[PDB]
Amino acid sequence: GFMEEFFEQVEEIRAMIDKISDNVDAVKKKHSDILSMKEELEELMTDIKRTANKVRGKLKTIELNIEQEESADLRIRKTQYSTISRKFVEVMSDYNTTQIDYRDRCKAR
Repeated sequence: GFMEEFFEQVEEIRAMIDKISDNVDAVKKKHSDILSMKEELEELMTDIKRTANKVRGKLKTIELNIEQEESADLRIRKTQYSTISRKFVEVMSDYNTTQIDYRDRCKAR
């Protein structure tokens, strides 16, 4: 039952990753309105830091199980580990922008 499980675990990292993406989207609007609540923002930003790290771990578990177990049910995992993993760096890149260099930057072309 290593493979039936490995999906339920992946679909967890998956729906976690949406919670965190759905989240950046509120720390996007909410943050803007401010620039033009103070608590609502610091809360959102903390889930995203934490819930990320949860995900960053459920990933090492996977990275590591694959690695040690190095088939066809394998070749699936290694793939999913990459997909999942990318959609993470995507949500986490997206966010890393939203904050640092202000929403709506006017700076030239």
